[PDB]
Amino acid sequence: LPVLLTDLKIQYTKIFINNEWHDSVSGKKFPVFNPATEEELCQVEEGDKEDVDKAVKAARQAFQIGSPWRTMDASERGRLLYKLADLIERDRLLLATMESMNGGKLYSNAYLNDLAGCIKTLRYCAGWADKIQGRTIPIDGNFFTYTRHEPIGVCGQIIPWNFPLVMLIWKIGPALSCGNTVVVKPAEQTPLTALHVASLIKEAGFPPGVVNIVPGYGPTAGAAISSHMDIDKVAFTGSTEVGKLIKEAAGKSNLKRVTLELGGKSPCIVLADADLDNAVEFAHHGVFYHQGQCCIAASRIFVEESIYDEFVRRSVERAKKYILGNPLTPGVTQGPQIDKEQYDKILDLIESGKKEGAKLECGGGPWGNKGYFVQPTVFSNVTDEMRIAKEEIFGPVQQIMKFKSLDDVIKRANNTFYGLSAGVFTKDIDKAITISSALQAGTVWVNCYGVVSAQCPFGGFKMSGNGRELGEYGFHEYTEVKTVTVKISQKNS
Amino acid sequence: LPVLLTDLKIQYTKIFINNEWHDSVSGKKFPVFNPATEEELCQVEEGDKEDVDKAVKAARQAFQIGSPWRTMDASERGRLLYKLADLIERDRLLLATMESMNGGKLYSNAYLNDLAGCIKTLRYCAGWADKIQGRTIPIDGNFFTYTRHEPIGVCGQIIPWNFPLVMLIWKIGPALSCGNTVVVKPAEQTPLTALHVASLIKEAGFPPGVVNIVPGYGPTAGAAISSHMDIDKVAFTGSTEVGKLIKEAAGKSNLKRVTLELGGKSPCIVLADADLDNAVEFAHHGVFYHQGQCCIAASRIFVEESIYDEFVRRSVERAKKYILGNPLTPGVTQGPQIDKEQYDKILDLIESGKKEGAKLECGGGPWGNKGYFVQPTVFSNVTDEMRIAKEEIFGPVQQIMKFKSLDDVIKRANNTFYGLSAGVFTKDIDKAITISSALQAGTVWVNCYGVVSAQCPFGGFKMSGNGRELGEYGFHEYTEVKTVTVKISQKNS
Amino acid sequence: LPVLLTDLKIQYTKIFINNEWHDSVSGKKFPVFNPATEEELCQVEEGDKEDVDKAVKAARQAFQIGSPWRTMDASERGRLLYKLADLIERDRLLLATMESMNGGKLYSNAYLNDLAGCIKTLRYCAGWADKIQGRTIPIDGNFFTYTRHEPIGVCGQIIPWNFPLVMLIWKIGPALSCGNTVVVKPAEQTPLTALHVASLIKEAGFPPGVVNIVPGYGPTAGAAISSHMDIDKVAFTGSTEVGKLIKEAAGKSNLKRVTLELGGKSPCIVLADADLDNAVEFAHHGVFYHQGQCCIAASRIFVEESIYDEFVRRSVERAKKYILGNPLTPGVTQGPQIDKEQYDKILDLIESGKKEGAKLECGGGPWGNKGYFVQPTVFSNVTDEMRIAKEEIFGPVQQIMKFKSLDDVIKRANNTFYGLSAGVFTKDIDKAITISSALQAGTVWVNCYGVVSAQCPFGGFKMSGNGRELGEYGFHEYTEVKTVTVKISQKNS
Amino acid sequence: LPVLLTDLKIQYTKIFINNEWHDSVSGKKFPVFNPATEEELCQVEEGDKEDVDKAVKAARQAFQIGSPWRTMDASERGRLLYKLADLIERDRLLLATMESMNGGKLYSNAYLNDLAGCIKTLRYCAGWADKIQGRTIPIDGNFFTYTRHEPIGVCGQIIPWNFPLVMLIWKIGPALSCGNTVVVKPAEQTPLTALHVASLIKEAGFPPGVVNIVPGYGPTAGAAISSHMDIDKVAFTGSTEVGKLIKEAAGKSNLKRVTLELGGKSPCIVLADADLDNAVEFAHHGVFYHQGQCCIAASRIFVEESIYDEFVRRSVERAKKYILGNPLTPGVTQGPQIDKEQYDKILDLIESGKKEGAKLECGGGPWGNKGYFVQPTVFSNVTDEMRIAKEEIFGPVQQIMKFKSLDDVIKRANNTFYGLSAGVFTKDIDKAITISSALQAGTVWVNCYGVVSAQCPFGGFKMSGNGRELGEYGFHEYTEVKTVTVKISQKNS
Ligand SMILES: [Cl-]
Ligand SMILES: [Cl-]
Ligand SMILES: [Cl-]
Ligand SMILES: [Cl-]
Repeated sequence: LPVLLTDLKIQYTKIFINNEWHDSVSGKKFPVFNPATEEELCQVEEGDKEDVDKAVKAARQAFQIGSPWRTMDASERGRLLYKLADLIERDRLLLATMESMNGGKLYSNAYLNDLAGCIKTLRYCAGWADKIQGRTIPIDGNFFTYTRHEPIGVCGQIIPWNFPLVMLIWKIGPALSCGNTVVVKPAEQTPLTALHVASLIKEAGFPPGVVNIVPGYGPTAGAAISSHMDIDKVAFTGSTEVGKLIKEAAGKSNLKRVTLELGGKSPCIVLADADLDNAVEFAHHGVFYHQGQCCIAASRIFVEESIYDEFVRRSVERAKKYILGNPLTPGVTQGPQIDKEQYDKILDLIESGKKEGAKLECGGGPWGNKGYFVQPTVFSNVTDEMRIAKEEIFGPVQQIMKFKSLDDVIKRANNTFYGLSAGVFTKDIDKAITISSALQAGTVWVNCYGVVSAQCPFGGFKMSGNGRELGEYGFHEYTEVKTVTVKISQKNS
Repeated sequence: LPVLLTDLKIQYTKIFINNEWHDSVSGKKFPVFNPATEEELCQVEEGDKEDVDKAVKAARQAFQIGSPWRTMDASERGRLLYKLADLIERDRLLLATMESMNGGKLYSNAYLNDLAGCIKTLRYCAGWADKIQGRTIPIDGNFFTYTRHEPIGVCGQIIPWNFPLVMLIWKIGPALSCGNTVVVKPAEQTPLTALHVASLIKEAGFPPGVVNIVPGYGPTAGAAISSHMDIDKVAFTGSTEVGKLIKEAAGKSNLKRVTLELGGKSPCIVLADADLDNAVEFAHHGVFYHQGQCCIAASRIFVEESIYDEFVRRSVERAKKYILGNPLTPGVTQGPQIDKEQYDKILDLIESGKKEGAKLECGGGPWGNKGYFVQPTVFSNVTDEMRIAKEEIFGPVQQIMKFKSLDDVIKRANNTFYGLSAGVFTKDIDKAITISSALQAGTVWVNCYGVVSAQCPFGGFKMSGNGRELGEYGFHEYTEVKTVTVKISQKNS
Repeated sequence: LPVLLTDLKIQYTKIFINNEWHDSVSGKKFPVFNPATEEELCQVEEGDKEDVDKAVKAARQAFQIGSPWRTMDASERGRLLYKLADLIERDRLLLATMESMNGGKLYSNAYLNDLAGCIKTLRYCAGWADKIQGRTIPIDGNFFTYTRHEPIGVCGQIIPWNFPLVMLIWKIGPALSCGNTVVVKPAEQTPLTALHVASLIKEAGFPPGVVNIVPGYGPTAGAAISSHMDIDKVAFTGSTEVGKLIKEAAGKSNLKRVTLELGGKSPCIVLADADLDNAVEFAHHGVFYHQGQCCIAASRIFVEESIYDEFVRRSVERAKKYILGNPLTPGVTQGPQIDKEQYDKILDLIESGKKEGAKLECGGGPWGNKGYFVQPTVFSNVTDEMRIAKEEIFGPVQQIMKFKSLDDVIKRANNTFYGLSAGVFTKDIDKAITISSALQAGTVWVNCYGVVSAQCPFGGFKMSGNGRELGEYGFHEYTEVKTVTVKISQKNS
Repeated sequence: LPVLLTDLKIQYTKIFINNEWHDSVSGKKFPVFNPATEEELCQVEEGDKEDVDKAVKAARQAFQIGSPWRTMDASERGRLLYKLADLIERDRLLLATMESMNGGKLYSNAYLNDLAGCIKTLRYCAGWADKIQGRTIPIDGNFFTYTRHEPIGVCGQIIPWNFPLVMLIWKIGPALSCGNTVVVKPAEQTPLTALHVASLIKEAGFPPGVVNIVPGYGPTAGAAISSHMDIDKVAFTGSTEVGKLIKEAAGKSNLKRVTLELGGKSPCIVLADADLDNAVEFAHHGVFYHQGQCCIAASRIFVEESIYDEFVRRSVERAKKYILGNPLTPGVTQGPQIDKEQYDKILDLIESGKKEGAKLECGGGPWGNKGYFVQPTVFSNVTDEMRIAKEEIFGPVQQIMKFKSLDDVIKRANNTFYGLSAGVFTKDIDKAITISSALQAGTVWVNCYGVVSAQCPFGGFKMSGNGRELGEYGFHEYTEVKTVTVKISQKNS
């Protein structure tokens, strides 16, 4: 684990349109903070409806038939993505520092697990550019029919604060591989890594207006993207609550395509026959990764009666080993929550857990005089009606529940409006396949948890989302299928 | 062309739930009319929110893990669809009579071209059932990853009045092939063919609750489907206006998946070098098919200056050969419009054409003392700002425009919020491929028009729709992709 | 299980070319026998090089550009295959009687498991006809590129005697779905079911010369097919020995495509943790199905030391329950071997087992005064150097071996030139995936054996074959991929 | 076009096994010559059966389950191929010099068109590594079925002399992307570029024994590869004559998989309506590229009567503009033939052309006192029975034929045992699609010729080959499809 040997100087703070840096139309700026110390890092230009309109006009111009981006070979789009990957790899130390410092993310994890996922996912997306293929079709009658997988057009992409750099590349990588142009709105909490990457898109040599990055607030710049009459598709990751507003505003405007990656209340099911140490470690890392600020957090762990007491005991032993502090300091194993709103929501939900009669095993309160830190918390004897079993906490809070009947636990696991992910722990082949078939969740891990890679599609059932990201399947939602049917004199097979 | 040798008796008039016939919860009924004579055909049970709730509970029960529909082999779902196709083939005379009598559709076309498309599309969909495959994925790390293409769940399907039986099978065929259960709402104008087909689903031997058909009105039963908290996906075909309300209500409720097939203002481009008789006949059949009540109607025909006068002349000759009357009577070549609302809208738009200074060449008025008949109408010298060049008419009204520059005409062809289809007429290979690449339309025909078959995907760009129906690609929107990742000791390639 | 209420009269005995019945050019005939009674059933026309030349000329004429078979829609090829399936279903009683009577196959199995597999596989193949698609390709430069999946041409298909009707449909079903024409050579032992099916191809209404069936001997008619200068592809199932001669003669003639499905020496591996009764029953049915005359026969069963004695004991109990006799008689549970050559080879190998020091547990000799019956035989304490552990027996002879180390048993399982199939019996998820990855075999069953269905590809590694039959993947070997690259003025993505 | 500013020193001359340099077992060496000057360049180690056996043992060891090559992630195989591409890009000057100097290839073309194709194809193949996917299958019964696309094993690859570096990467790129190990035998005329690339495979960091390169002669080392009992697949490009021996020896040994890319006698068809200057230039470059030493050489150009005389005239004008000499010297536009055997064969065929009564238009003889140079030659009034219209010349010799009827010319175009490629020149959409459908050729160019790119499959019909290289489709022949079927308690859709 190497480290940045100079204190970080932030450089890129402006709106990025046509490969140039712009002040806001209003002239307004907004502050960005470090959540470990609550002190200002810099001022960033505040985009609004007028700035989004300028970015969309630039993206539409770069998408015109006969433009550089539309005329270059599919393989050359790939080359630009692979070139950008090499530049992200070059700037890995300073991007991981900026991610840790701005996002409150453990530095070790930002360097070894977020930036490695950024580089790997970009390289994977580069590889698809010239392998996106349509079909030739043996239609009835004297016709020759084929499909083009065309790009859709201008794609509006709203990035969340929990994985700012990883989620930026999960959106722009497929969008640009398929040949779209993008208007990106990074989260108000975390604009800084997206603007550094804009500087690298210019350096990699993308044509101007292919990538535009407009920082700003959700109700202003985000609503402007969702309601715009010339954006063809909107991708949003964030709260289920705002997801509903994005899909509403797409209907009311121009029936733009909507993909959503939203909250979860993801179950683990640990059967009597499971390797108990393997299940304790994966369900633990499942919930406590990045201070529980993961959509896939393993927030409901159901354990069979016979091993329940031993599971809880070993879970609590593991949760009492954390060292809280600034996530840039060596030895620190848990950083802060992102902001006051999230911190308040987490402590409010912990208080309902205690009050509604869950057993607090450890933690259960704040830590420190500055920074938004929550002690890692474990609740046992949780029941399905409690707020901590129904609502996404998005904090370091583990819920452990008891079951006896496998039919019953799958009913309880599925009794939610969420459906992003699930974990099943068993030694048995039949149980692995039948429980993974029965759970209404987009990702099932068996005997592991939180294993996410570029080659696999990822996304929610039910109110956890619409559509899928990455893998073969994820590139479908950034193309538009065009059928071409040509009359010919006589068809021959 | 055989004919039904007995006058039609209508039998199935009720709500279809769990393979049984139900009265409405309210007790209410609504009338169904013949649009050629304006006389009542029968009374049909009026479904509302209470009837949709009962149908969705039946569909959810039939979709439960361990149910008959979920446990039967993929090949057996196929067998039931192929069996249903054979029963539709058996009842082809009485279904085509009912389609003609209720929908105002020429009998020849209902028998030879709608019922043949119904049978062919069902047989095609049957064939996909056991060939829908997921992926095994070479993920990084010591894991085995695969995808299931699972069914989504309960699918709400709202059928339009223009192609009642064809659009019913385009929706239920893919939905049932992929293993979903369905709640169908046929159009208030045209419920009768959908309820006959419900009787054949029961006879084919589908498990109860797999198909439920709730007739009723759009603002009541249709809004109940779009806003329901336990419908997983809604498919709608109809006006762009109602499409916007369906996608809005999906956002506000449960982020259900939304596919839309909406209006068009579809261009033909006829170049100087085109086979002129071939282009006149296809652009003519393109606009006048089923009294212009096609989403793909060729409602803007752009013709190069040098051949423009000859095109208009030959077009008008062709349009003056029609014989209006009851669409069941032999020799009749144009039937009525569906209802008074549509008839009024068409005559109102024809009046704007005359007033705004388009040249009326023929027709331009109503016909007859009963039935909603419009004379087939041709306008020449149409300009892009006129109401008849901007708004979907959905009537027998042809617009013919002039151009000189190919760059310019593609700009004008693309200057619309619609984008369902386009036709290009040329002898030149370069022009066929480059114009089909440049037009922002989901289907391009070259040297033909209106050629639609089960093997090809069909759907809109822009406000003409979201997603695609039929072909390989159309089945993607009735599956939910589930990733399963299993930890293993050591991976080997 | 219904039965044919009349004694069978054989009708179709001639060469089938251009939908007409031909005598042999030589005038020669050959006898066909019942292997349960060794008495002649009928005389069949003996095809040779002159008869194959006539069939190939008819198949080439039916494959010409502009012919009925080449001009009909892909969906219509499908319709003819689905129509043929319905006629096979109609003649199921008499085809299963003919299969049992001529092939020595248990009637129950011929009716309930071979004819059901014939009908199911044909219906599956029908479904692919209009879904075989090529690609549109985003090639570098100003070009439009696509692929056609064309048919290859005239396909020579040599059918074995062990599954005469099932293997006929596994060959003609994919070949005709992809639009090829066929020259079929059924096995000299078993021509009768193939000629009945020829009568049904004529009745279904295939164009003449699309299917031609030339009965005869392997060294004459079979060698004529493999060496012919105008056959584009040869498919052969049979002995590894003749497989080598077919692929040699394809090289020496016209580099025709060769697919081979050949012998096996297929292992089961039964781990200590396996459900022992489930493993005994599946490994038993695995080896004794159709008197061991299966390429996939489970002819080497490796059992972990700790459960070995109990496995052998329960295996021998199961093998002593068989009732030998005519396979048409109710209650009979084992029929005869096909002919004297096979019968002699089986008894010769049983004698090596005894002599080389394997422990005979039961059987080990002939049965009866007529018919080619072998007692069901079990050998325990078999070692890897014995002839019965190295050579394909193709008779009712089970070998049971001991192991202690899992690393070691997979080495021993893979130490063969064969590689058609394998079975793994375990409760453990890790062991199922890692052992299936490590075994060099085309089909792995886990916790079952001999489960073969139309939706899955099937075929050998190593000397058990080249290429694959059925599933998506199997249709690749009956198409020829044609790339078409067209110059265009400017490409746009 | 940069140039190498130092005279080339050759370094790598030995057999490459396990990432180390070996002398031949025999101790024997063979000379390598420059064909422009006929002088020796160096001595290279002569591999035989003993050296191939050592390489295959190393390749089998590197392919063992649990080895570094088998355990590394699919994405890491990709990374090694992309790393190798960057090292080939670094050594582009010295590889293009070595290609020109050893192969007799124009330096401009070796640098700008062969090394660019090498780099582009490797980068494309890298991109497939982690996107090669099998299937999950909805099989009948209570089973879970999937496929692995496994690597086949040890792949023997015989490279021709005409495109030594390009054809090396077309073979090793797909083979290594799919995870196979390789034993390469470069052509005896041209070993030097393959051994330089071996040095770069070691440097890129491939595990030892994954790539082994054994230079030597065709009858010794090539026959050893084709007959070896532990090579799983053999790929050969070269003469149709040797192709037949390779496929024969695969049958007689171990039924190893055989892919062949062989000769052609490729037609162009130029219709009356074609852009004549575009057709003259592409048919010219089609035949004269790399001194006609292309399998796809446009060796039969059929021109419609009305434009025939003008075509021949403009063709001869173009062919008289060449400047012969050493292919490293600036300004030179045609290099030598490869060796004396090829040179003699070309002059012998030119003499038959004159004698059998073709009209010699230009050239028709040797040039120079050293080097194997042939004057660029044009024949008009060629008929289908002449040796120059039937036999592959593999020299700079253009044949131009007359036709009147389009039905007739396609018959004549198809009347050959060859079928690698074809060119069609027309302005008409119908003619482009119908003539490309009718020609029995693996690649059809329309209005261009010789356009070959990594994204497209390439390969022959008939005796021009078995199987396909590059594109999606080409990777199928370097995987082995393994079906895995697992018994489960109850299946749910
Ligand atoms: Cl998928
Ligand atoms: Cl598609
Ligand atoms: Cl497969
Ligand atoms: Cl392909």
